[PDB]
Amino acid sequence: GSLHMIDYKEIEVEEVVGRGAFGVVCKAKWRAKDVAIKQIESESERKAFIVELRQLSRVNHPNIVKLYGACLNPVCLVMEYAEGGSLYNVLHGAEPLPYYTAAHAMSWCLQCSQGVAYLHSMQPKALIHRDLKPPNLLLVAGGTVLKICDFGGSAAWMAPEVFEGSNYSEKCDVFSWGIILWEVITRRKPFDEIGGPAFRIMWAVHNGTRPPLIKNLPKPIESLMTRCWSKDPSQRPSMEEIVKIMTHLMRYFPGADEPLQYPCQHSLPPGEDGRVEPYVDFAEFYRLWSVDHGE
Ligand SMILES: Nc1ncc(-c2cnn(C3CCNCC3)c2)c2cc(-c3cccc4ccsc34)oc12
Repeated sequence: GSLHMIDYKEIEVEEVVGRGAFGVVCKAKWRAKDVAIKQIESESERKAFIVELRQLSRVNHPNIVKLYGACLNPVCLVMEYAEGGSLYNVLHGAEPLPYYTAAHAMSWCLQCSQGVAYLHSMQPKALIHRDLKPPNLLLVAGGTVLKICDFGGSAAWMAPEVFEGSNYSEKCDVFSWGIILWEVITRRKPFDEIGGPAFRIMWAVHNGTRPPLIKNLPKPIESLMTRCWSKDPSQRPSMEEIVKIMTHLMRYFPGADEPLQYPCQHSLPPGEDGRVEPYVDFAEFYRLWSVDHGE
């Protein structure tokens, strides 16, 4: 239907907690709850907030941040406080990082595709994310439930047709999603080795460069991953196809519901040979798979 009204004086604003694509997001409280709000940096970016609100009023899905309300006091949005921060932090952030498992890796990606597919299926016209990357993916329920935010995006995750200002579509989000699958399995910043300014990744990716292949990555996941990387957007699978495939694969990745609670001391062997090592472990997957099939 449509969104709630929340005057700014009812909100109890606390510290900043991750600047978005254009605005700025902060921790806050509202009516005996924990809440996160975003406000305009300058008045010049008022236009986007009006476009954002009409979209977010329509969206309602478990893998998308639940908007509570808004106002035009200092004009702001009011969301659910994701206790676990962004996925980017979990993967690459502060000194003590959480241990996670292959089950978590796939669960997150599955949940992300469920959200993106909800947006792709939207009527009367589809919503393309464009800016799809871990800093925009948030985690709740002890790191178990993943949620998307910020619609309407560094080069590392951008599909190559977006660089060249060409007639892109929903398939660019699929490319991004492919990169994230590599990122969570390996726990590596994609194209970190290239470095330099953004245009050097864009050149590299535009010429064919993709992240390295992962050692002992099951073929089913490898082919899905590499198909999402297709230079040709039409050769990439729909997000609805990815949701189906991932769902099926989750049978061989039990224990996704276990909260993150174990510390992790990680060297992460930098020596990029031909391939790289996964951070997660696929032994349990091969085991369970072998039980269903032959090998
Ligand atoms: N709704 C949110 N709740 C909590 C956090 C959050 C992020 N970090 N932390 C804490 C977690 C506990 N430890 C300290 C950091 C909480 C965040 C971050 C964002 C966000 C980031 C980038 C773009 C956009 C666009 C709309 S919302 C949003 O939204 C958040």
